[PDB]
Amino acid sequence: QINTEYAVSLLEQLKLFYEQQLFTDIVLIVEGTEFPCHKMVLATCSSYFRAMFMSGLSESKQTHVHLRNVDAATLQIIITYAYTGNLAMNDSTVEQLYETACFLQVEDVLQRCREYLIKKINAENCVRLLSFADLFSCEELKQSAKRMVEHKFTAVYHQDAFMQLSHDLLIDILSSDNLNVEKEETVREAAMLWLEYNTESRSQYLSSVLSQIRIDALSEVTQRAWFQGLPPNDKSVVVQGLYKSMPKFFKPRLGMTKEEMMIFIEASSENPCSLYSSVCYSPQAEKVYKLCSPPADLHKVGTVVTPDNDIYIAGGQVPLKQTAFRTVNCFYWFDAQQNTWFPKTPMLFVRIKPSLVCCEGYIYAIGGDSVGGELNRRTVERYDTEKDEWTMVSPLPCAWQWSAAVVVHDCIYVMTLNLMYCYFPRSDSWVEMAMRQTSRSFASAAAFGDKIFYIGGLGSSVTVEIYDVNKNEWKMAANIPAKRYSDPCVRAVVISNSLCVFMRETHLNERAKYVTYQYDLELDRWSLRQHISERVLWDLGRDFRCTVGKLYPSCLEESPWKP
Amino acid sequence: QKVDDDRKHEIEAAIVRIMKSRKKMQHNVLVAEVTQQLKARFLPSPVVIKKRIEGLIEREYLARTPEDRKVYTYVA
Repeated sequence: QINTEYAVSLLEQLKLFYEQQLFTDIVLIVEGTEFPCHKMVLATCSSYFRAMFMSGLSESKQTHVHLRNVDAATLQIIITYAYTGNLAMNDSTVEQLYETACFLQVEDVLQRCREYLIKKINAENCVRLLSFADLFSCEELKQSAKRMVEHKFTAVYHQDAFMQLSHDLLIDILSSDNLNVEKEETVREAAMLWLEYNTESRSQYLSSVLSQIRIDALSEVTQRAWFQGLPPNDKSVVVQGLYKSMPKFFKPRLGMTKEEMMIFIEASSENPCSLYSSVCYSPQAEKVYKLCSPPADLHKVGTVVTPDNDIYIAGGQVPLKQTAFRTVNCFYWFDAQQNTWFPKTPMLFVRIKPSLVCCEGYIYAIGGDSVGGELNRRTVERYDTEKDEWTMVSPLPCAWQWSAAVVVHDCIYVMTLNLMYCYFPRSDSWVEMAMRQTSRSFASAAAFGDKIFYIGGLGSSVTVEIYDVNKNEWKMAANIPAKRYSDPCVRAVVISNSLCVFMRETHLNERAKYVTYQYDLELDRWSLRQHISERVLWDLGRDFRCTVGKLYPSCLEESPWKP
Repeated sequence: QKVDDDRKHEIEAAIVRIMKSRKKMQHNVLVAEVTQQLKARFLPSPVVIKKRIEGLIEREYLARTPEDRKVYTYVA
């Protein structure tokens, strides 16, 4: 191999020459700023300077080149990267950095800024990044922007930059089958408002934008509104659209295929190769669709589903390369369509079984057997979904183990064996709450409306303690009627605007039975909503978690397994 | 008149007891909460509460600055 010591010595000597200006022969003249540099470094880094000097043109012998349509700071950072290899990339100058990298065809920095932008893609810059990837040919960025823009924009459709988009880009966006919309009318009104941004600059594109939307809205309202905005005496558009909507037979999209499903993690892996897998139950389809394995079989993790219906994974441990397990603070995000886990910004401290709770767009991970264990062994930390970073919050006053947390009334409610503390995001403080009369642990709670339903606790039992936020008191309702001499595995969840329970029971010398019940809020009784047949759902285990979310049956595949 | 003064103190005591541990309003955010808390008591009387909430700006303890209606003084 090439001697790295001599390579770094040569590089540092060249950078010293650059700083001291000894062997510089070519100077870059940009907006009156002198940039003394060499030809060898520029040729090695950029693919434009190699064609600027070794070409035989008038600049081959000229020692002063007036490089135009560039920026001084961008050129300076590119030169210093070419001379030392350090590329300091902030969150603002990456746009002009990519512009100048495409202006010098510097694939070295082009790849670096492409990776930075593939990491930086978020909701508030999705349309801007897609427009940037349309301006400069970049297929990876274009595809990532396609996916993220489709999802987040069809969720939001309010960005100001969406109005200033090319016709081809909008045709690609609207005609795609990856849009995430609960209805087919929101895309219609989004297209209408985009068209009405201008009057005559969009008339020619009117015949094309309607060609990608289904005819179910091409004969109903929002056709006379276009006639109102039609240019005067234009008889080539009204009669055109009058007899035009014959083709494009109505085909349902993919965004209207989200159903309230119970996502399960760390289930009993059918194949012994994996230790744990992930499955999902369909309360409506009455089937069990398989889910992608956790990233690097990440066990002992926590789940959260934001009000925007997004799944996240935090904490967990990976078997170190017989008992062998090491805890990692890696963070991941689940793609609802690609059926894969996209990595995100990792946490600061590793966790085991963390309680992920979403509130005000922030992901809160409370506790989880942190590595530190100092006097603040109860330190909790939130995540920024806008800036893609983690921020510490007010620590929990008391150290708790095997706890659960929910969000009610824009506040974090973490529950332990007998104590409860409410966190105020506005003031970053903890307030003492009501005290339970029973010592129970290893249970889960579901936030339904303005009440907290702590179900089960210790196997578990059928004890239920209902807490009211407005009343600040713990009261008993009833006990779930289950078979005696059994060990039910209770799982509290909210589904169909009602509090249902996923309770798996096992009898003596008998296999586990799956059945869910609907708890009557006013009657204080668990009614049999549906019985899960064992012909579709097999054993899941004991350390499995359940959460409420929506998934697409089309993108996912049915798990092939014998009843 | 006596019951009108009773309502006048009933709204002010509620607004000073509740809003000390809650968020801030921009134009008409906290008024909905204060009317919901008094929904079972009497009529909201929007004009009365609007005229009375702007009288506390003359001094301290949550003056609720009208022009700078972006952050309220969460102090005592």
